[PDB]
Amino acid sequence: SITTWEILAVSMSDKKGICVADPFEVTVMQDFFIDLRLPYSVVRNEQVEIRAVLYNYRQNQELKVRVELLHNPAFCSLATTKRRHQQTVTIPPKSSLSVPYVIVPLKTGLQEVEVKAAVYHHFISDGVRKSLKVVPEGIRMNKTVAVRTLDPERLGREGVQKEDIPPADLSDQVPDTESETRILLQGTPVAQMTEDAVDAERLKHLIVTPSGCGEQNMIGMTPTVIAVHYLDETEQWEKFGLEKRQGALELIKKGYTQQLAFRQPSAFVKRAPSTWLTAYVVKVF
Amino acid sequence: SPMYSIITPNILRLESEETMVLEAHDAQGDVPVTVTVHDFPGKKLVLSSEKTVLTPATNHMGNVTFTIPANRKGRNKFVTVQATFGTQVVEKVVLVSLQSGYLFIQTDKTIYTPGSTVLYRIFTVNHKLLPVGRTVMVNIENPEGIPVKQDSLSSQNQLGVLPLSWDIPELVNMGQWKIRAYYENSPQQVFSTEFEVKEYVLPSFEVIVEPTEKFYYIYNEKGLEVTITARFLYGKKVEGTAFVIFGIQDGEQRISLPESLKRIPIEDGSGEVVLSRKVLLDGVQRAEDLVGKSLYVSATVILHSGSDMVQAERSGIPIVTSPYQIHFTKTPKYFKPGMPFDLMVFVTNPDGSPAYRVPVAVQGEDTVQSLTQGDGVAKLSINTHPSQKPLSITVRTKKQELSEAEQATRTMQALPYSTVGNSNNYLHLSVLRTELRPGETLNVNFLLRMDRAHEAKIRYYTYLIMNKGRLLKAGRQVREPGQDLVVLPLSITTDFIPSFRLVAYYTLIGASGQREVVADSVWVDVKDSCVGSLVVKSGQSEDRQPVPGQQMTLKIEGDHGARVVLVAVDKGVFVLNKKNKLTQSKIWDVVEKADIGCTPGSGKDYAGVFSDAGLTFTSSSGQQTAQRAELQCPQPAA
Amino acid sequence: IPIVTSPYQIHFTKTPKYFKPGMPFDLMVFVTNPDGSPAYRVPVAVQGEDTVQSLTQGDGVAKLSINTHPSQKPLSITVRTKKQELSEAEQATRTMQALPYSTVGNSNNYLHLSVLRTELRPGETLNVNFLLRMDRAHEAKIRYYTYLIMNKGRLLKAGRQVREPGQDLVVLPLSITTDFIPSFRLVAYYTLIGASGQREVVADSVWVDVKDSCV
Amino acid sequence: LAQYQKDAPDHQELNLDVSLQLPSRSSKITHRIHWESASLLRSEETKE
Ligand SMILES: *[C@@H]1O[C@H](CO)[C@@H](O[C@@H]2O[C@H](CO)[C@@H](O[C@@H]3O[C@H](CO[C@@H]4O[C@H](CO[C@@H]5O[C@H](CO)[C@@H](O)[C@H](O)[C@@H]5O)[C@@H](O)[C@H](O)[C@@H]4O)[C@@H](O)[C@H](O)[C@@H]3O)[C@H](O)[C@H]2NC(C)=O)[C@H](O)[C@H]1NC(C)=O
Ligand SMILES: *[C@@H]1O[C@H](CO)[C@@H](O[C@@H]2O[C@H](CO)[C@@H](O[C@@H]3O[C@H](CO[C@@H]4O[C@H](CO)[C@@H](O)[C@H](O)[C@@H]4O)[C@@H](O)[C@H](O)[C@@H]3O)[C@H](O)[C@H]2NC(C)=O)[C@H](O)[C@H]1NC(C)=O
Ligand SMILES: *[C@H]1O[C@H](CO)[C@@H](O[C@@H]2O[C@H](CO)[C@@H](O[C@@H]3O[C@H](CO[C@@H]4O[C@H](CO)[C@@H](O)[C@H](O)[C@@H]4O)[C@@H](O)[C@H](O)[C@@H]3O)[C@H](O)[C@H]2NC(C)=O)[C@H](O)[C@H]1NC(C)=O
Repeated sequence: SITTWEILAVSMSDKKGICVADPFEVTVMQDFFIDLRLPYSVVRNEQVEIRAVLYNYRQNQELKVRVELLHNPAFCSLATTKRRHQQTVTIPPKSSLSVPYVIVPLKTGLQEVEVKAAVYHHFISDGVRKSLKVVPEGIRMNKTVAVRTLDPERLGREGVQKEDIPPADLSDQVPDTESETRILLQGTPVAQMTEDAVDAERLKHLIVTPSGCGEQNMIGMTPTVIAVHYLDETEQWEKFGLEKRQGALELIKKGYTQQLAFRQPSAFVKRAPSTWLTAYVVKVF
Repeated sequence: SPMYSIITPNILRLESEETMVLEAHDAQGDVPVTVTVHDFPGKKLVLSSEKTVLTPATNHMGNVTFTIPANRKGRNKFVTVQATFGTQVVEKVVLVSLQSGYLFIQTDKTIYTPGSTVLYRIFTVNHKLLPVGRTVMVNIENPEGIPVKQDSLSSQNQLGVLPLSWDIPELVNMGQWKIRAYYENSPQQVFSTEFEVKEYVLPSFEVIVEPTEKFYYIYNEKGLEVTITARFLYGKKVEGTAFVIFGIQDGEQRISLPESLKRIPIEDGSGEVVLSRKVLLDGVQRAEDLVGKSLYVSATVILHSGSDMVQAERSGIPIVTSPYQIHFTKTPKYFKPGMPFDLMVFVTNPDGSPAYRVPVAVQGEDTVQSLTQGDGVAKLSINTHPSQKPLSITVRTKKQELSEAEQATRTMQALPYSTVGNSNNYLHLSVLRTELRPGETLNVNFLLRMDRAHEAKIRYYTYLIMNKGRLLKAGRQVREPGQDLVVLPLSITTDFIPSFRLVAYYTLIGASGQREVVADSVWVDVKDSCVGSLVVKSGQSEDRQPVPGQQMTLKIEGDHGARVVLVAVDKGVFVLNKKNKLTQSKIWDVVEKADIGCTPGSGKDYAGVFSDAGLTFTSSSGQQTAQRAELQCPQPAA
Repeated sequence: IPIVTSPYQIHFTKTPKYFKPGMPFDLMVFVTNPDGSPAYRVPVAVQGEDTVQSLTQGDGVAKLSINTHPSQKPLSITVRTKKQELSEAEQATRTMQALPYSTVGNSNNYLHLSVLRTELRPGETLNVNFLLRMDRAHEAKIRYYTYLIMNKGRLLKAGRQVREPGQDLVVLPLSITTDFIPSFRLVAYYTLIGASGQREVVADSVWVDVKDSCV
Repeated sequence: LAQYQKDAPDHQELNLDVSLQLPSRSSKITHRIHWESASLLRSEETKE
């Protein structure tokens, strides 16, 4: 390729990390050459014209050029197996010259066009052997096979929804062409439904410091315990104050310790054991 | 009164080493310190290790490097740091990020034809840009956002480089394709790079459209002058004819100007086209209205041989009343009452690129002036009064050759530093702002501000370094009684790149047996370049241009032990598409966006200075910072 | 071609021979090759402070700064080149002696002018720092500084720098033109009444080098 | 109210087990669309 390349470098060091180097350009040129320009794709049997530009970048030396289009059974031009289609044009110094070439693709597939040219007196030359895709006569399209909903729980009752899928008829598909079928599975999830909890922003009093006797200590520990349990399952500690939770855990643990000072061998230790109080202790604990 | 403080990054990260600065003020002898981290809420013990002792030989400063494992919605998750200094325990809750690192996708070409193969590499690195071995999930979506291929390779022992390839079928939709990759440990964070698919053919020459000015003055009689430069890929000049047109853009909508269509010849590989102001105004139906909109040029060169054809386009030409723009995005929004406030004026051209050599000043003080450096930042400094009233500053460009009407102005508002209990104790950090380069040394100035009644109590400053979202370094700056200004010889290495912050604070007892903390932060920009170095030049230290098929030596100057991946592409390809490439500048742009700091420096109070710099302060006395529970920085509220 | 034992030489010819007691003293290390031409990129430091460092610029001058005590005793400084690849034996050293600024009647009133020394270029602006040093008993008397500019042996300019009570550091936005070339000096002084109804004058001068190019 | 949050559903149950039997019938095909991933668009291509 007669052009300017751009080299990109990337270093990956475990000491200096990643680093993208500045692009380095390399110009590759020649005093004389051919720029055979072929279209991306050419329709079979269709006669088209291809350009062949011959560049001459000599200081002050117009070149007597002899350009020839090599024969190829895949194409139909003036050049045959026993006949050479060669012109003899002249190119001014520091300029270019286009050379027309009529051809007709005969067989599909990646074919090959080749042109060569040499100058008289000067011992220079350059041939170009590029390849162009030869596509038949057709047009892109994406016919929709089918679009149905898949839900065994709803459609088809039973529990194992089945679905018959007809193939693509494509009655108008150009012979000798490929075609792919794509299956797409997509989940259509529908969330929602969760009645909000307490604002909490205006609920900063449940953090009561447990104190008192046996039952008085529980009444003060009740709000704090259930408060943390509620804020944990609602993750509302952000709007309430994260650095406030630590002050709550201490009050809960403090209430637990104070309640141990009233654990009979089984309110006041001097008093007979209560059935309800003991049962409630289990609930909170 | 032994004061045990602790400082950690404002936002912690998973599978990465985050530093943690331990301390102990007015402490005697040694002190066993035990750092522990638990999940929130409850207790699961993500990390119990990492314990150290604060020795009086180190001014009682600790250093514990920890790492938070994985062991995996919409609501952020937090962790509870717990530092126990012997018996006294101090804990603080910090936000956690699911981002494990960055991913960079590189494709050989920018545009591909149906039938060819796409060669793409995935670079896997951490927050420190250092290579890492992880599991990566790579997908490829079509123009209509539909995945077609998905891989699951690992950069394990691959040196953070994942070479891949995919063949594009002949039967496929053309347009914009996308390659999306993400770490297996963070599905929410996805990186993507686009490559266009189109039936094309590499041209033989490029076309450049450069307007004389990188903008357009509404009151410019001459009009928008545009130059059409066309040259072959091999450098040689191009002879042909070009078709140039104009138009106005509005957000996403474009309005072509049929009466601006020109057909100028292209001699010597150059062309000249002009868009008269007459036609421009006639394009609409209030010149001051077009202000803000943009103009786009669309050229189309055709050789005199009619063999090849190229279409170029320049878009984004701003229509403004002023050749400049001023931004206070690099200037702290908080000043110290009665102390020199530094203004980092950021002058830039209408396009976005920094403006070099453009004098600026303040509303008053006609005498005060300052030119803009190569980075686009000017150095200004003003004296403030001991007033607790907000300071309003208006900076005005003073570039000659123009008029007071063509100048661009901008106004900001700085707020006084709220001191603890109105004790009027401040701390200012003035930095000699010049283009810092890895290897030089920086003179960090520490200016104290407090009555002599307690000035003898201050004997040291605690400074910390922020870099890429991690604590680079932290030390102490000695101070003797009677010194208001002390310099800190801070050597700049290759780590400070790109930008590094510097927070400094001191703590003492005064006023009325009340603990007080005063801090000040500053953000400095270092020259943006590769952490190391990588150069690629011609091996042949002589000769001219090669010939197709000829060999050539290719010298590569990089760091030792480093692996280098190469790729060569015909420039003709970039003529069709030059977007979505990979540049070192684009890398730093991403790293900077992932910064946890959201303020050029300073803050409303001591708890604000740390938070606005990406840090969290917590002491045994009670002085802590503002709770942060939001990933992204403050929503840019203009 | 010089035959010497150290590839470098140190000169304190660009460093003031007088320091302000208890104030940051600036050291302009002038490293040069054995021949005489300035040496580029050669780290230097002081006897102590192993951590302190500074590289040499293109002019052959390094930027050093040290903190002194309120002692009226002479300050001895030894600067040592710290260029790697060599040894402590191949390094060149030099020692100088700075004397404290004698204040009128021993009133201990000083004035320091610290300049951000970088290669000054006609068009830029210089931040002239004014650091005051005196008891608060008379600090409220100082309200302005009288600075003068020296250039090629003539007075280029002279003005006043305002100062409010309680300010130990004020900056002077001094714009550099094509006149300052090559080198320009800057003297600053203030006068007031104190101690015992006695007149006192305190001054401080500084010599800065501007880029050497055509006017 | 706290328990009401734990036993909360959010309306969902994407346990779909779709199978595909094309004439290529030489092996088998089975893709499962569970929650979390779910939306994940699984696709299959056949040149025939
Ligand atoms: C030491 O002595 C120096 C010489 O006297 C002083 O230098 C002058 O200082 C000023 C301020 O820095 C210089 O800068 C400016 O001058 C220009 C204008 O051009 C000038 O015209 C002046 C005025 O003549 C008349 O003024 C009256 C009153 O307004 C008008 O009615 C009349 O129409 C006309 O304007 C001259 O006096 C003048 O100097 C220039 O010829 C002005 O635009 C700026 O605002 C500013 O004044 C000025 O050029 C200096 N003079 C020179 C260089 O010749 C210096 O102030 C003083 N200080 C020291 C120590 O340097
Ligand atoms: C399945 O079949 C459909 C139908 O052929 C294919 O859709 C076509 O595909 C291409 C690529 O997605 C679409 O190109 C886009 O065109 C849009 C819109 O058209 C525009 O219309 C407005 C208003 O009239 C104007 O801007 C123009 O007239 C323009 O034509 C354009 O905005 C985009 O730039 C883009 O190129 C095309 O729209 C679309 N044709 C339709 C829907 O009729 C589809 O590709 C194919 N593939 C599959 C499997 O879906
Ligand atoms: C918080 O702690 C960290 C970690 O300790 C400190 O950061 C700096 O870490 C480097 C580690 O490379 C230390 O310097 C290194 O020294 C090693 C040689 O190993 C050590 O040698 C010394 C001297 O005998 C011993 O004390 C050690 O036990 C060990 O043998 C060398 O190979 C490296 O190249 C490097 O020079 C350095 O000690 C330390 N810097 C200091 C002192 O501040 C640092 O204390 C602090 N860091 C932060 C983030 O604030």
